[PDB]
Amino acid sequence: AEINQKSLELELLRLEKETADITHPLYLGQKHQALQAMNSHLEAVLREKRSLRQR
Amino acid sequence: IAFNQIYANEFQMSPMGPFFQFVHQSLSTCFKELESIAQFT
Repeated sequence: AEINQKSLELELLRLEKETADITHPLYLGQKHQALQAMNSHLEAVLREKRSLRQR
Repeated sequence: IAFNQIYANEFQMSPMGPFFQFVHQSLSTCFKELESIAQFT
């Protein structure tokens, strides 16, 4: 019985590790940040379109 | 999408008012440029 419990635990942990890059909050959070930085930059570029065109 | 659109489309009374503006801006730039050259030396 004890072996069976630990075996299940192991199986569960293995499944979680294999799918962490797309599922875990930590990794997903990093991707969000990178995307927000670029958004802001593009907003700025669009706001100064006239000046940039003139240049 | 908005950027690509702007890139494709845009990036890829006496008549005396405009003369004053031009002369003013051009003269100012000229001042600053010469001062910078002097400072470098």
